[PDB]
Amino acid sequence: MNGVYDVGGTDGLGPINRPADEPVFRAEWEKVAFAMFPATFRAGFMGLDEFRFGIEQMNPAEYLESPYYWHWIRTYIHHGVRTGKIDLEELERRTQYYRENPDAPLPEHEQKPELIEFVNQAVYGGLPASREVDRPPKFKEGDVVRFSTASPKGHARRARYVRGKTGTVVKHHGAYIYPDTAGNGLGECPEHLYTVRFTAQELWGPEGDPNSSVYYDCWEPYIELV
Amino acid sequence: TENILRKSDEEIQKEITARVKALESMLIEQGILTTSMIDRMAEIYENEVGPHLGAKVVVKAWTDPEFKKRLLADGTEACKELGIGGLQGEDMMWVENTDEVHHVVVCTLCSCYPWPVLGLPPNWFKEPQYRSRVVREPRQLLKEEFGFEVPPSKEIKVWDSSSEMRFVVLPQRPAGTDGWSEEELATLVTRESMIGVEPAKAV
Ligand SMILES: [Co+2]
Repeated sequence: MNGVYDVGGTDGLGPINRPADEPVFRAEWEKVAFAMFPATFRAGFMGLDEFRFGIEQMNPAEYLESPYYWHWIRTYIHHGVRTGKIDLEELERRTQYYRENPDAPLPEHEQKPELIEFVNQAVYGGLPASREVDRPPKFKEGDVVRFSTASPKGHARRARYVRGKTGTVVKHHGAYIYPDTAGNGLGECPEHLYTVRFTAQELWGPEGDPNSSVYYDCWEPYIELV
Repeated sequence: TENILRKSDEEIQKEITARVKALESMLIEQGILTTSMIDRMAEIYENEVGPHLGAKVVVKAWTDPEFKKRLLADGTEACKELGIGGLQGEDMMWVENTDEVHHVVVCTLCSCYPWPVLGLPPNWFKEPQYRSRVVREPRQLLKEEFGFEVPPSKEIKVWDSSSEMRFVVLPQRPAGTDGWSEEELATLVTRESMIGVEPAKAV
């Protein structure tokens, strides 16, 4: 989608706010938001691509100025409602309850060894997105290609700044989960992946740095031979 | 930046806290989230996984030409030699800074970062200001924000993590460090030097 979140190249966002140092988690709610990532993933709320799409559908103004982990909360609710796992009315009632009683206890619950096992396995083993496909790569290093001008309304990894631009294939990485299908609940449908080099002049015209280039990853359908 | 429509940070934090506790209560009742699961994830990224891991890889590359070759050839496999890898670093591609080229990484679409070697990204990396500007005015950004001046004649390559491939910068070894131990060299490797926004520590 042509969401505001696709900020590459956007002007006027202001100076970088960068403290000399900062904690990993600025508040307890952030730790909770963070831990909900593997929790909702395991529960089938969404996959990685869908997770991103939920954030992309946020109110732009809220997205641009809200604490980072709030974006994660928004995607959990989005998919919770989508899958019918979260009742919005109950969530709203509980929110007001915790507004009025911030120190009220969390629900009684049993600890689960399997959830700790999942965490350790995911963290140290990872969740690899690489896949094997029957088709060979259509492109190779050195090929001059043009990025698609398609503008899907659903999830995709097609930054507006590279669309219709010409670049050179730098490396073929093998096949991976395809965002255009995965992020829209249409499955993995793996596609070959390539890093493509675009000159600053190609991307920004005369205003681009005369000695700079941007490397961007493109799934096979995103590019065509030039 | 000022926004006359925005509530105070205190009010924003109060609202978010209530909303998160409410959602948490529901996920807990569903049996998919527990207090120990929350504490475990936090402990891992607060004390176990961090930039000290990436530093170990950098110093090994600096002191072992063969390992450096393997690192640039296949980042994931090379890092596995040091027991480093995992979540959000399943596919890593390391890029080498030289006298002719300077690399800098970004996730313009969100916040993609190599967790296994750098831990969770600092807030500025995840924010719109850095993400929007680095692919368009990398030279000016490095100078103005990080006080890092890259000569006009030196090429700046910006790597945008649009896929699951995670880009990590192998900074140049600072001068005056001949024969230093890996432990001593590690003191010069920063999270910033592996993102590309700053060079490794001088002296
Ligand atoms: Co990202």
